[PDB]
Amino acid sequence: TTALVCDNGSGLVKAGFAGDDAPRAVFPSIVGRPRHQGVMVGMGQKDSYVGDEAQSKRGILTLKYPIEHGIITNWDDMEKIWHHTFYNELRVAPEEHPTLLTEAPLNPKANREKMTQIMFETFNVPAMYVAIQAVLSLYASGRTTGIVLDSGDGVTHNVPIYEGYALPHAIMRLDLAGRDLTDYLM
Amino acid sequence: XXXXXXXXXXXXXXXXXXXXXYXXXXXXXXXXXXXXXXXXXXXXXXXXXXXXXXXXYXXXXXXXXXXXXX
Ligand SMILES: Nc1ncnc2c1ncn2[C@@H]1O[C@H](COP(=O)(O)OP(=O)(O)O)[C@@H](O)[C@H]1O
Repeated sequence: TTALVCDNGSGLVKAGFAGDDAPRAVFPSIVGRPRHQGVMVGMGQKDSYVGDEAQSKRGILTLKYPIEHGIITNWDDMEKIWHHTFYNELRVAPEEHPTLLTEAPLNPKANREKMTQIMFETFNVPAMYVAIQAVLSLYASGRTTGIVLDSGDGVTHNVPIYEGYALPHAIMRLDLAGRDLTDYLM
Repeated sequence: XXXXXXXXXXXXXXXXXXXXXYXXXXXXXXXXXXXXXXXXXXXXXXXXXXXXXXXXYXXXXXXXXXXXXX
């Protein structure tokens, strides 16, 4: 068999097997729901919408945003997102691969514990891991030492990494990411 | 000399011709007892509201679970 990785670095969400050059496709992690009485009776009512489907559908939908400050706000919504992503894009079953999780560093245990709890229970999945952004950033950039700045959709980072080790005291973590900037924009 | 068919028909007709009386009688009278319900339109409102606000949405998870961390 084969091994599969979810990116849950915030913004559009990235998922792909080991060894593909780039993830198959990517989704905002918008979540949105209806705003108005449903008045085409012909329409099937679906009460929650996600992804480019929503990105099209947006106007009467209204958005919820399931990650604040890199902290994922509402678990069951995530579960909706996650399920959708597997089945609709990936055509994948939880047994199929080990799965790898992508985490803001230095943030509350709860995200660890519930994430794992859900994904081992709700999905049933051979192997699980959660990994800190900077490590990946080095591996891709291929210099065993370094310091990384990556200010995504979500909380904004400084980590020096020396070759082969962490300096967790060294590390700085900031909620300055582009979303809040954008809301300043208005 | 009289009061007649001719006059009675006149009165009848006039009655028929007066739009103000009959229309006012039906519309204005029925206008007053117009409305009583817990509107489903407001059910929509309430539901949306439920979906609306972070104080419910974020706090329901974050107050509840971040209570127990470790
Ligand atoms: N073309 C672009 N130019 C500048 N910023 C962008 C562009 N596309 C997306 N972004 C921003 O980059 C971020 C995308 O999320 P991401 O960087 O993956 O966050 P995270 O680090 O949490 O994964 C968002 O802040 C988004 O607004």
